[PDB]
Amino acid sequence: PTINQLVRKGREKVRKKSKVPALKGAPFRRGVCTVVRTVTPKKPNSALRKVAKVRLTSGYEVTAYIPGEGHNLQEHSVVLIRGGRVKDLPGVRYHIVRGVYDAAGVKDRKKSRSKYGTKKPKEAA
Amino acid sequence: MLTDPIADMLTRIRNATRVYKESTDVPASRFKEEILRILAREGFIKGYERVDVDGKPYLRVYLKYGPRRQGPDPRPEQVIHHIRRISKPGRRVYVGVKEIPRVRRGLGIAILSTSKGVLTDREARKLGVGGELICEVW
RNA sequence: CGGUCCUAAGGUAGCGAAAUUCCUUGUCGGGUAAGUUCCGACCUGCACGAAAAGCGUAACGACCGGAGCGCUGUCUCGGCG
RNA sequence: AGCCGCAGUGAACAGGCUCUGGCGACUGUUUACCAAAAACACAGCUCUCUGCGAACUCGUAAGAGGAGGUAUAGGGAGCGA
RNA sequence: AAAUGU
RNA sequence: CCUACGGGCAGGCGCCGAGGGUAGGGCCCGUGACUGGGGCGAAGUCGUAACAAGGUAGCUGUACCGGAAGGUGCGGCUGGAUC
RNA sequence: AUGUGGACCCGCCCCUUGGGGUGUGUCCAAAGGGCUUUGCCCGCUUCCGGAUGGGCCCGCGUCCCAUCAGCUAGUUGGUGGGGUAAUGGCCCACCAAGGCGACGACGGGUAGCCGGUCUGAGAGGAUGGCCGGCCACAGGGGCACUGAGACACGGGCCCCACUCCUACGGGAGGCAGCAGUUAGGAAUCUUCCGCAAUGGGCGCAAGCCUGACGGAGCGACGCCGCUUGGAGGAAGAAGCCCUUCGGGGUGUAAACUCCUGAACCCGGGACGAAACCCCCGACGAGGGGACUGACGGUACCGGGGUAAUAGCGCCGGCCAACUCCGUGCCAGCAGCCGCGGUAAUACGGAGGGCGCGAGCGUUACCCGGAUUCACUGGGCGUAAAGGGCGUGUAGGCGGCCUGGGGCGUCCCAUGUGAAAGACCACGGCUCAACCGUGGGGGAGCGUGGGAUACGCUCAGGCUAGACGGUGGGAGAGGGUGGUGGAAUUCCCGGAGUAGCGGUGAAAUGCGCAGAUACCGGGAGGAACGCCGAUGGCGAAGGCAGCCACCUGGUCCACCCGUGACGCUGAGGCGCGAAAGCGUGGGGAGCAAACCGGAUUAGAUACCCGGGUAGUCCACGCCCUAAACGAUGCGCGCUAGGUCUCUGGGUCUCCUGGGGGCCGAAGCUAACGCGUUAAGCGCGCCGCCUGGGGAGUACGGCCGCAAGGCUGAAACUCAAAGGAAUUGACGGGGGCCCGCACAAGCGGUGGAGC
Ligand SMILES: [Mg+2]
Ligand SMILES: [Mg+2]
Ligand SMILES: [Mg+2]
Ligand SMILES: [Mg+2]
Ligand SMILES: [Mg+2]
Ligand SMILES: [Mg+2]
Ligand SMILES: [Mg+2]
Ligand SMILES: [Mg+2]
Ligand SMILES: [Mg+2]
Ligand SMILES: [Mg+2]
Ligand SMILES: [Mg+2]
Ligand SMILES: [Mg+2]
Ligand SMILES: [Mg+2]
Ligand SMILES: [Mg+2]
Ligand SMILES: [Mg+2]
Ligand SMILES: [Mg+2]
Ligand SMILES: [Mg+2]
Ligand SMILES: [Mg+2]
Ligand SMILES: [Mg+2]
Ligand SMILES: [Mg+2]
Ligand SMILES: [Mg+2]
Ligand SMILES: [Mg+2]
Ligand SMILES: [Mg+2]
Ligand SMILES: [Mg+2]
Ligand SMILES: [Mg+2]
Ligand SMILES: [Mg+2]
Ligand SMILES: [Mg+2]
Ligand SMILES: [Mg+2]
Ligand SMILES: [Mg+2]
Ligand SMILES: [Mg+2]
Ligand SMILES: [Mg+2]
Ligand SMILES: [Mg+2]
Ligand SMILES: [Mg+2]
Ligand SMILES: [Mg+2]
Ligand SMILES: [Mg+2]
Ligand SMILES: [Mg+2]
Ligand SMILES: [Mg+2]
Ligand SMILES: [Mg+2]
Ligand SMILES: [Mg+2]
Ligand SMILES: [Mg+2]
Ligand SMILES: [Mg+2]
Ligand SMILES: [Mg+2]
Ligand SMILES: [Mg+2]
Ligand SMILES: [Mg+2]
Ligand SMILES: [Mg+2]
Ligand SMILES: [Mg+2]
Ligand SMILES: [Mg+2]
Ligand SMILES: [Mg+2]
Ligand SMILES: [Mg+2]
Ligand SMILES: [Mg+2]
Ligand SMILES: [Mg+2]
Ligand SMILES: [Mg+2]
Ligand SMILES: [Mg+2]
Ligand SMILES: [Mg+2]
Ligand SMILES: [Mg+2]
Ligand SMILES: [Mg+2]
Ligand SMILES: [Mg+2]
Ligand SMILES: [Mg+2]
Ligand SMILES: [Mg+2]
Ligand SMILES: [Mg+2]
Ligand SMILES: [Mg+2]
Ligand SMILES: [Mg+2]
Ligand SMILES: [Mg+2]
Ligand SMILES: [Mg+2]
Ligand SMILES: [Mg+2]
Ligand SMILES: [Mg+2]
Ligand SMILES: [Mg+2]
Ligand SMILES: [Mg+2]
Ligand SMILES: [Mg+2]
Ligand SMILES: [Mg+2]
Ligand SMILES: [Mg+2]
Ligand SMILES: [Mg+2]
Ligand SMILES: [Mg+2]
Ligand SMILES: [Mg+2]
Ligand SMILES: [Mg+2]
Ligand SMILES: [Mg+2]
Ligand SMILES: [Mg+2]
Ligand SMILES: [Mg+2]
Ligand SMILES: [Mg+2]
Ligand SMILES: [Mg+2]
Ligand SMILES: [Mg+2]
Ligand SMILES: [Mg+2]
Ligand SMILES: [Mg+2]
Ligand SMILES: [Mg+2]
Ligand SMILES: [Mg+2]
Ligand SMILES: [Mg+2]
Ligand SMILES: [Mg+2]
Ligand SMILES: [Mg+2]
Ligand SMILES: [Mg+2]
Ligand SMILES: [Mg+2]
Ligand SMILES: [Mg+2]
Ligand SMILES: [Mg+2]
Ligand SMILES: [Mg+2]
Ligand SMILES: [Mg+2]
Ligand SMILES: [Mg+2]
Ligand SMILES: [Mg+2]
Ligand SMILES: [Mg+2]
Ligand SMILES: [Mg+2]
Ligand SMILES: [Mg+2]
Ligand SMILES: [Mg+2]
Ligand SMILES: [Mg+2]
Ligand SMILES: [Mg+2]
Ligand SMILES: [Mg+2]
Ligand SMILES: [Mg+2]
Ligand SMILES: [Mg+2]
Ligand SMILES: [Mg+2]
Ligand SMILES: [Mg+2]
Ligand SMILES: [Mg+2]
Ligand SMILES: [Mg+2]
Ligand SMILES: [Mg+2]
Ligand SMILES: [Mg+2]
Ligand SMILES: [Mg+2]
Ligand SMILES: [Mg+2]
Ligand SMILES: [Mg+2]
Ligand SMILES: [Mg+2]
Ligand SMILES: [Mg+2]
Ligand SMILES: [Mg+2]
Ligand SMILES: [Mg+2]
Ligand SMILES: [Mg+2]
Ligand SMILES: [Mg+2]
Ligand SMILES: [Mg+2]
Ligand SMILES: [Mg+2]
Ligand SMILES: [Mg+2]
Ligand SMILES: [Mg+2]
Ligand SMILES: [Mg+2]
Ligand SMILES: [Mg+2]
Ligand SMILES: [Mg+2]
Ligand SMILES: [Mg+2]
Ligand SMILES: [Mg+2]
Ligand SMILES: [Mg+2]
Ligand SMILES: [Mg+2]
Ligand SMILES: [Mg+2]
Ligand SMILES: [Mg+2]
Ligand SMILES: [Mg+2]
Ligand SMILES: [Mg+2]
Ligand SMILES: [Mg+2]
Ligand SMILES: [Mg+2]
Ligand SMILES: [Mg+2]
Ligand SMILES: [Mg+2]
Ligand SMILES: [Mg+2]
Ligand SMILES: [Mg+2]
Ligand SMILES: [Mg+2]
Ligand SMILES: [Mg+2]
Ligand SMILES: [Mg+2]
Ligand SMILES: [Mg+2]
Ligand SMILES: [Mg+2]
Ligand SMILES: [Mg+2]
Ligand SMILES: [Mg+2]
Ligand SMILES: [Mg+2]
Ligand SMILES: [Mg+2]
Ligand SMILES: [Mg+2]
Ligand SMILES: [Mg+2]
Ligand SMILES: [Mg+2]
Ligand SMILES: [Mg+2]
Ligand SMILES: [Mg+2]
Ligand SMILES: [Mg+2]
Ligand SMILES: [Mg+2]
Ligand SMILES: [Mg+2]
Ligand SMILES: [Mg+2]
Ligand SMILES: [Mg+2]
Ligand SMILES: [Mg+2]
Ligand SMILES: [Mg+2]
Ligand SMILES: [Mg+2]
Ligand SMILES: [Mg+2]
Ligand SMILES: [Mg+2]
Ligand SMILES: [Mg+2]
Ligand SMILES: [Mg+2]
Ligand SMILES: [Mg+2]
Ligand SMILES: [Mg+2]
Ligand SMILES: [Mg+2]
Ligand SMILES: [Mg+2]
Ligand SMILES: [Mg+2]
Ligand SMILES: [Mg+2]
Ligand SMILES: [Mg+2]
Ligand SMILES: [Mg+2]
Ligand SMILES: [Mg+2]
Ligand SMILES: [Mg+2]
Ligand SMILES: [Mg+2]
Ligand SMILES: [Mg+2]
Ligand SMILES: [Mg+2]
Ligand SMILES: [Mg+2]
Ligand SMILES: [Mg+2]
Ligand SMILES: [Mg+2]
Ligand SMILES: [Mg+2]
Ligand SMILES: [Mg+2]
Ligand SMILES: [Mg+2]
Ligand SMILES: [Mg+2]
Ligand SMILES: [Mg+2]
Ligand SMILES: [Mg+2]
Ligand SMILES: [Mg+2]
Repeated sequence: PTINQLVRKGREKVRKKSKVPALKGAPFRRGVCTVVRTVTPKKPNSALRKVAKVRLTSGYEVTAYIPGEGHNLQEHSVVLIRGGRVKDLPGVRYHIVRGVYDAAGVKDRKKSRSKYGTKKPKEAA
Repeated sequence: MLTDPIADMLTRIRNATRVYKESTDVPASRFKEEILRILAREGFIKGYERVDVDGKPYLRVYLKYGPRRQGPDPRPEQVIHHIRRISKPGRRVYVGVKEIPRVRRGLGIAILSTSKGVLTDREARKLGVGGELICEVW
């Protein structure tokens, strides 16, 4: 533009929209499972991904993803929401942390146990 | 009309140079003058001569360049590789004596209007002044 | 979307359980502690629909309908003068 | 600035208010004597007739209304700002 | 005159 | 009542006064039968509008119409092929 | 009562906004307690100072939405009062009708502000938590009292909400103090010790109080420091992985041999503490003498002394680290690009490897990278972006000369810029983290003094910008009123038949009621052939037969007048093709919608026959567009060649103003632009910031309506895009071949095998 204009308006300051609004500047947020089911992802691939619909604190009810191999989640199961979409499944924008509240870790998982809420197994005897 | 005459001068030169000519005529002022001068004193130009054209005064400014190079495009290097208005009517640039350019590491030269007149970066520093930075040249 | 039969041509828009809806107190929503009425929706319009006009409309009405406030011998329930 | 009473438009003559539907735009008209209305009328829109001794109406006729007007006029019809 | 193809 | 009494205190009156009550507006959020499109999503149905002159050159503002893309009228644009 | 002394009215005095001095008049002071008592000490009352802490006021700075554009009755000023430590509309009267706002009032949303802090090359951006400074609140509100000081957290009155006690006879409480409980939450601790020290209150002083503070406690929450060992130790066991079965790997790793030795046991044991007080001297100066350590028997010191926890992430690309197996678009991974379909370095386990290590990951958020809001430091012909075109208000910007002013700007000096932090140097805890000492500097802001180049400003002066005069030029520039001819259509007459129309071919349609084709006449509407152009005019939309009137812009020549009067332009205002709207005309041709005939699977299309609004006129609305050169306006600068329209010239040629082409240099992502810029530059305006959602929704304004203007968000995609390249394709083209058709002879398809 010109300099005169710059005094008249200035430059606008972008702003940044969140992608985890269900959390409110929180690292996590506890919730309760409403539905627990399987869904079909973007054509790109194909499978039957496990996601829960979670009613949390703030009246909110969002679809959260259940990662790993199998779980222990019927309906009324307390949960803990993480943050991070799935990309395959549209609409889901949140993960569930394992081994916290009514959702437990992945059984007989030996590698990336930091996630998957899996405690270290005994190796000797 | 010409919102800026000083820019028009510089720009007239820059236009003239890029076609490698002898002289460059430009409307006269006592302030355009002591601005040129340096360009001879620092030997960016041959120099000028106050002349008149069609009853009206101008300043034929004589252009220096360099050696007829060889290879394709034998056109010589310029003396004036770069020159641009800084302070403008759209935005006037003033600086304290501290806040003062190191144009192309000494190789370049700023030009400024001060309480003692058309100094340079080097001069204005030593006289201890600073003022309205007109332009930079190299 | 298609087939087939028929017609002079087969109801467009917009409205629609309506001063029109038989089934009917249609179903849903609002109102109420409770609403066959009323208001708002759906459309399966028995049997709306464009000058015997269609759909709206501010203002107007001793017209007809539903709700509330206020106030009452209308009433609980009658008594006296 | 004060005075009195429960009360000062101290008696008498003087609207109860709101929200929201249907119908009719509206003031008006009507079944004298059971219906005042959502019926009639209404400005306004359309169709149609009518060249002037107009069409149309009354009358056997004369005559007259139309109109002492002449298509921006007049008659008939439906719808009804 | 001449449509289409996970 | 106290005298320090032309005084003072109690005490009575008044203006303001938290807030309460009645009434009418304004903004904002949540919510509502139903309804409007919109986005994404599986190898569903109908057609062929556009990209090759796309088999009617296309796009376009407006108008009317049609199950749907679209079609047609008026004017405009070339971001239109073609002896 | 005393009056140094102070206050108040009037005076003069100086000074100057109620400061100082004085004149008179009138009002004001009190306190005693203890003694190494006859002397001192702790207090009392008035005044002026000092110092410290403040109150009020002022200039400048301080967030988002204009989809909040108008706000205001103590409102603004005055006068006089009330009030305060004192100004003031702070309150109250009265008078006036002012006060504020595109430099963003008023309204709405969020927020305690700063020193700092985080990031950043910087400029910035982000942030205000511990520490420090200030403001504000003490359950929600109101109020005053006492007081030097408060409208007061642990003081008081009242109202409300809430909770508790009670023989219920009624009353009580305010953790945002220290701990602690509950609830909420992803989540944040001990109901510890001590006044030993520092600080604070009271007292002459002992001494007292101090959940300030000094310590301890809990939490890898962070930073820092340290351990789970060291030397040796094989051609290198076993086990586990691969294996081309030869071998390779883990791997000096282990074992094993020496050595030290965290922890733990014993002893000792602090600094932090020197004053208050006490002795002499006068309790002063002075020496001197004395008590006290919560942390704690702690750190540290000595000796003795034990080989003593390792985990987490990753190993497709970015990105460092590869192999078997299982799985088979399943189970699953994912920050993006993407991996999985029976041979997966991308899933799951394993071996091995890379990377950190009492840590490793993850999520959320801030800055960087992002030059992606671009001041430093960007763009708008086709990628997102030039306002449809004018006129113009505020505003921004401004040519040549000489003065005065010195506003901006520049220099010097000075004050201020707190401490803490950060940075530099050295010390202190065995280092570091922490901590101390000292130095290093502004930025800004006040004040003083200077400089005049520039901008500004006041004054004066010119003429190159701009405006004007005179003479003229071209032109479909605009408005009004007339007028002409060709043609279509219809009506009348004549003549004249058997078909005309129409198409790819037809049909619908018209025609023996005399059509088409031909002549003559009449009425009406609309548009103007050749000229005519790749041309001209207009700011744009746009403007075309001809005549007249009214009228705008513009170009040339002469170089006369005015004297910078300029350029741009948020808002405002005006114009603005077509369609469309209202009220009246008008209606030939054409033609949405509508009907019909054909085509077709269907054909609400294309082609054909009909056909109403509309198209045309007046007046008034609507205000859109591929309103395009997809290129805003004005000025200056930077090669030429050619074609043309229109001026002037000593009419070759030169020069002026337009309309195109190719092109120097230069620009561009390329295509291309190029004195008619997209080159080099200055001024000003409009606009852009991934695609979709969407020019939609809500709000506002405008409109009769249709709609126009302004114009988002959630959500969703990992691209959407520009130009160019090579291919393929085309119911695109040119050239050419093939039993590829055609030309010609035999068959297959039927029958039986
Ligand atoms: Mg796949
Ligand atoms: Mg697939
Ligand atoms: Mg993994
Ligand atoms: Mg028929
Ligand atoms: Mg019917
Ligand atoms: Mg119909
Ligand atoms: Mg219908
Ligand atoms: Mg409806
Ligand atoms: Mg009902
Ligand atoms: Mg009915
Ligand atoms: Mg019901
Ligand atoms: Mg109910
Ligand atoms: Mg109910
Ligand atoms: Mg009834
Ligand atoms: Mg109803
Ligand atoms: Mg009816
Ligand atoms: Mg009927
Ligand atoms: Mg009818
Ligand atoms: Mg009716
Ligand atoms: Mg109705
Ligand atoms: Mg009535
Ligand atoms: Mg009674
Ligand atoms: Mg009685
Ligand atoms: Mg009274
Ligand atoms: Mg009365
Ligand atoms: Mg009475
Ligand atoms: Mg009355
Ligand atoms: Mg109705
Ligand atoms: Mg009526
Ligand atoms: Mg009506
Ligand atoms: Mg009436
Ligand atoms: Mg009657
Ligand atoms: Mg009767
Ligand atoms: Mg009656
Ligand atoms: Mg009546
Ligand atoms: Mg008669
Ligand atoms: Mg008769
Ligand atoms: Mg007669
Ligand atoms: Mg008569
Ligand atoms: Mg008569
Ligand atoms: Mg009539
Ligand atoms: Mg009627
Ligand atoms: Mg199909
Ligand atoms: Mg009040
Ligand atoms: Mg009140
Ligand atoms: Mg309200
Ligand atoms: Mg919905
Ligand atoms: Mg589909
Ligand atoms: Mg098409
Ligand atoms: Mg097609
Ligand atoms: Mg076709
Ligand atoms: Mg086509
Ligand atoms: Mg095309
Ligand atoms: Mg169209
Ligand atoms: Mg329809
Ligand atoms: Mg249909
Ligand atoms: Mg389209
Ligand atoms: Mg067209
Ligand atoms: Mg155009
Ligand atoms: Mg006395
Ligand atoms: Mg005095
Ligand atoms: Mg006293
Ligand atoms: Mg005593
Ligand atoms: Mg103080
Ligand atoms: Mg007053
Ligand atoms: Mg006063
Ligand atoms: Mg006063
Ligand atoms: Mg006070
Ligand atoms: Mg603003
Ligand atoms: Mg607020
Ligand atoms: Mg706050
Ligand atoms: Mg800051
Ligand atoms: Mg830093
Ligand atoms: Mg740094
Ligand atoms: Mg900064
Ligand atoms: Mg800040
Ligand atoms: Mg914070
Ligand atoms: Mg804090
Ligand atoms: Mg602080
Ligand atoms: Mg509390
Ligand atoms: Mg207190
Ligand atoms: Mg208080
Ligand atoms: Mg306070
Ligand atoms: Mg307390
Ligand atoms: Mg507490
Ligand atoms: Mg909890
Ligand atoms: Mg606690
Ligand atoms: Mg603590
Ligand atoms: Mg102490
Ligand atoms: Mg002390
Ligand atoms: Mg003391
Ligand atoms: Mg004592
Ligand atoms: Mg105590
Ligand atoms: Mg204590
Ligand atoms: Mg402490
Ligand atoms: Mg620790
Ligand atoms: Mg942890
Ligand atoms: Mg080996
Ligand atoms: Mg081995
Ligand atoms: Mg070893
Ligand atoms: Mg040993
Ligand atoms: Mg000891
Ligand atoms: Mg002591
Ligand atoms: Mg001493
Ligand atoms: Mg001593
Ligand atoms: Mg010990
Ligand atoms: Mg030892
Ligand atoms: Mg060991
Ligand atoms: Mg060892
Ligand atoms: Mg890693
Ligand atoms: Mg890395
Ligand atoms: Mg690698
Ligand atoms: Mg193998
Ligand atoms: Mg397998
Ligand atoms: Mg495999
Ligand atoms: Mg494979
Ligand atoms: Mg990976
Ligand atoms: Mg793996
Ligand atoms: Mg391993
Ligand atoms: Mg490994
Ligand atoms: Mg910039
Ligand atoms: Mg850019
Ligand atoms: Mg530009
Ligand atoms: Mg485009
Ligand atoms: Mg574009
Ligand atoms: Mg333009
Ligand atoms: Mg404009
Ligand atoms: Mg416009
Ligand atoms: Mg101006
Ligand atoms: Mg100026
Ligand atoms: Mg100037
Ligand atoms: Mg300073
Ligand atoms: Mg001077
Ligand atoms: Mg001056
Ligand atoms: Mg002047
Ligand atoms: Mg003239
Ligand atoms: Mg002229
Ligand atoms: Mg002309
Ligand atoms: Mg003319
Ligand atoms: Mg004309
Ligand atoms: Mg004839
Ligand atoms: Mg004849
Ligand atoms: Mg026939
Ligand atoms: Mg015939
Ligand atoms: Mg015949
Ligand atoms: Mg003829
Ligand atoms: Mg032109
Ligand atoms: Mg044009
Ligand atoms: Mg003229
Ligand atoms: Mg002259
Ligand atoms: Mg003169
Ligand atoms: Mg202008
Ligand atoms: Mg504005
Ligand atoms: Mg107008
Ligand atoms: Mg228009
Ligand atoms: Mg038009
Ligand atoms: Mg219409
Ligand atoms: Mg019209
Ligand atoms: Mg009409
Ligand atoms: Mg036709
Ligand atoms: Mg058809
Ligand atoms: Mg047909
Ligand atoms: Mg069929
Ligand atoms: Mg047709
Ligand atoms: Mg545009
Ligand atoms: Mg241009
Ligand atoms: Mg402009
Ligand atoms: Mg000309
Ligand atoms: Mg000539
Ligand atoms: Mg030219
Ligand atoms: Mg070119
Ligand atoms: Mg070249
Ligand atoms: Mg040229
Ligand atoms: Mg976007
Ligand atoms: Mg977007
Ligand atoms: Mg968008
Ligand atoms: Mg819109
Ligand atoms: Mg639009
Ligand atoms: Mg909005
Ligand atoms: Mg709206
Ligand atoms: Mg626009
Ligand atoms: Mg392309
Ligand atoms: Mg080809
Ligand atoms: Mg081809
Ligand atoms: Mg060919
Ligand atoms: Mg053959
Ligand atoms: Mg044959
Ligand atoms: Mg044969
Ligand atoms: Mg066979
Ligand atoms: Mg056979």
